[PDB]
Amino acid sequence: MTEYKLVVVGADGVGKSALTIQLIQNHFVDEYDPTIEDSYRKQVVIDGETCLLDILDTAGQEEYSAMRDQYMRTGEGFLCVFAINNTKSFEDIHHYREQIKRVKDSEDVPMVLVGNKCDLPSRTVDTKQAQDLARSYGIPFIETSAKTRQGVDDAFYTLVREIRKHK
Amino acid sequence: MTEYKLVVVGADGVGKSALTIQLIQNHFVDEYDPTIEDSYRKQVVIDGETCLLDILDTAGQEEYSAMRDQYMRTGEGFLCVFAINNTKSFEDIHHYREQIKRVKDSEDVPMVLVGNKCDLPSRTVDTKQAQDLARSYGIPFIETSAKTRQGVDDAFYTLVREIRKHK
Ligand SMILES: Nc1nc2c(ncn2[C@@H]2O[C@H](COP(=O)(O)OP(=O)(O)CP(=O)(O)O)[C@@H](O)[C@H]2O)c(=O)[nH]1
Ligand SMILES: Nc1nc2c(ncn2[C@@H]2O[C@H](COP(=O)(O)OP(=O)(O)CP(=O)(O)O)[C@@H](O)[C@H]2O)c(=O)[nH]1
Ligand SMILES: CC1(C)C[C@@]2(C)c3ccccc3N[C@@]2(C)N1
Ligand SMILES: [Mg+2]
Ligand SMILES: [Mg+2]
Repeated sequence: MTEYKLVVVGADGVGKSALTIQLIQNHFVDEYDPTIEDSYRKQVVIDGETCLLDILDTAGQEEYSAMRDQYMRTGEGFLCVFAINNTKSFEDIHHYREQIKRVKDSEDVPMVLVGNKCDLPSRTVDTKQAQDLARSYGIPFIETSAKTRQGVDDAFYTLVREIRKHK
Repeated sequence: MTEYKLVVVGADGVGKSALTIQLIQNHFVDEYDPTIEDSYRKQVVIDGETCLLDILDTAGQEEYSAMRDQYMRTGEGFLCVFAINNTKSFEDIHHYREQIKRVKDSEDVPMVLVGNKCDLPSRTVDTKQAQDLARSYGIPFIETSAKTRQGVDDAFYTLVREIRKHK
């Protein structure tokens, strides 16, 4: 059985946990409980292949930034999440991308840029600006909502497809 | 900060995941999604001490029984869960306890016997029979409900106290 080690990264509050819990439990969490480090294992069928996804839900809190080194060395693909109503979270993306690139010593790391909270009317980040950043990295860009489940399966499945390309 | 490595074990369907999700997220999961292996890292205050709980939510499915050796070596304390309306899950307790004892090469492993689903009227295991088994092992016994939260904090906090009391 093909195993894929996925790591969900991004600023504190973008919805990493809500995206992961929506994917795993089909449940939206309204509460904000800052994560230290949670992991999940889930069997899924992607393009007719039975995949085992090992998902790491990481801390966005900068106090836990020392923990990044290990998971960036072991992770195969990275879901880089910002929130479309939080300008700073979009600005933080490039810091995550640069750290992943430095740890892996590569510009070809499987990654997907995710613009979460697309259900919210309070947009502050233009879809075009996010599409342009993903193009500069050569990676896919998908808008999601952990609340409605819009784009959630697509974001994770696209990341698995990126890891398969790389291998 | 004192870290406690807790492992939730028991037969397929007893409510290991619902207990863990209730403890951490304060809500009840009605769905039945069989676990492979999930982990959670949560900060809690127990008896005025800031504890880091590393909780392993394991597979009850006998197909994943080979995975036990690793988590039984790493785990410091074990929540041994049966469901009060499932006699087979109560009989399976002895097998989990024997396996933990053999892996750790000790008779004094921190453990708590948990009789879950105490909200259900369909009881098949008498409280006295479970109390007698827990006495024979020299471990605490608590009845819980992942639905109502009855005994949930007490089961996990008692296990932390067992790891701490064994120290
Ligand atoms: N409306 C809406 N709210 C969302 C969405 N995703 C997450 N949220 C909300 O944003 C808040 C933060 O979500 P959370 O999943 O904890 O974010 P996180 O990035 O994991 C936080 P940390 O880095 O500390 O672990 C929560 O209140 C949650 O309900 C979304 O797609 N839509
Ligand atoms: N009434 C009631 N139902 C419960 C309780 N705990 C779990 N359940 C129900 O039992 C079923 C199984 O719960 P779950 O937490 O998945 O059990 P599990 O032991 O983790 C299953 P696995 O070993 O395959 O991972 C679910 O339908 C869940 O809602 C409880 O305390 N009371
Ligand atoms: C591979 C490993 C043993 C280590 C871990 C922390 C991790 C790292 C990257 C991606 C997923 C994932 N999950 C964990 C729990 N499993
Ligand atoms: Mg989180
Ligand atoms: Mg489970």
